[PDB]
Amino acid sequence: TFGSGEADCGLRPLFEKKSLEDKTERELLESYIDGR
Amino acid sequence: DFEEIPEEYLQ
Amino acid sequence: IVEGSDAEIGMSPWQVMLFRKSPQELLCGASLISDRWVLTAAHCLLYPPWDKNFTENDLLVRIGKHSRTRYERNIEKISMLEKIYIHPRYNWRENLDRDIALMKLKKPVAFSDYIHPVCLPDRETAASLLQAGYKGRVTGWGNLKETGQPSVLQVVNLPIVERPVCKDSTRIRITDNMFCAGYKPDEGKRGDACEGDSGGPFVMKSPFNNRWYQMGIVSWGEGCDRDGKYGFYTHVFRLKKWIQKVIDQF
Ligand SMILES: NC(=[NH2+])c1ccc2[nH]c(-c3ncccc3O)nc2c1
Ligand SMILES: [Ca+2]
Ligand code: NA
Ligand SMILES: [Zn+2]
Ligand SMILES: [Zn+2]
Ligand SMILES: [Zn+2]
Repeated sequence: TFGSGEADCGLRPLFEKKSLEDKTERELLESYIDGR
Repeated sequence: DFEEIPEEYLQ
Repeated sequence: IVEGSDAEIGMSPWQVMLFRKSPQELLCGASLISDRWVLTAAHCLLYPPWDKNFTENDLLVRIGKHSRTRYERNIEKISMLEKIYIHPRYNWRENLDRDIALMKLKKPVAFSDYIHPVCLPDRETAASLLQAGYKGRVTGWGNLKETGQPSVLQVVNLPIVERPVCKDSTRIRITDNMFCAGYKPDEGKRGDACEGDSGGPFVMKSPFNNRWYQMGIVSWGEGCDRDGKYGFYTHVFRLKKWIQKVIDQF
């Protein structure tokens, strides 16, 4: 349960699970002072 | 402008 | 959402639409956090100044949607509610402090490529991500301008703003249970959530583990996308102990 959640939460089937990026997520990660 | 949905969800 | 774009298919698989049965209209946004729980803003349901006090039987939760008005046969699921829980200290009287509500679905929904829950943050994730300047994402089928409604789900990425700046943009009293987001007049970027978007999720993507966490719930704002004003969001992590309590008790 919570602590973490439904365990496989936040991973989108059409994106993270297939290692595909949506078109503006880069913008978020870049604002966190380089997400990589 | 919403389209009708299956009666089974109004009940 | 004002000055946002059309979401992609499966971009926000946790986005939920609160729909009224009679009339049949879009009420608010919400998010799927479990196969049985949906999180939204309490003023989407209870707001006595405008006589809103909706009950279970007055709402339907549509999950898996992209199109605002069409019944996406075989893709979306519609659930009925069993119980609605509003935070006992939700302050509708003054500044909508603790504007959060949980809804239990009658039956579990099954996940698909279009339906999947969002994670709720833990103290660490909240700490490392809820920083001024960092961008989050809001999604919704609400108004496009202040004064029309979109065909599909819209998305807009906005930065969190420094608390002093939020306090100085309004007369309203901000509490630690809210945070504000949006651009400054001298940034050259616009965007905001608007009426119809309340209840929906303000999410961020952890660069540590790549998961999307819901950091806020769209709450209020003075107008939509006005210069010098910001949108306020309920701070999910500060209210997580309440969330947990309701879920491992009921
Ligand atoms: N500009 C914004 N970020 C915004 C978003 C959602 C809102 N929802 C409301 C709202 N306020 C009071 C009563 C009902 C509402 O839907 N104002 C809002 C302002
Ligand atoms: Ca890592
Ligand atoms: Na603004
Ligand atoms: Zn660098
Ligand atoms: Zn609202
Ligand atoms: Zn408002």
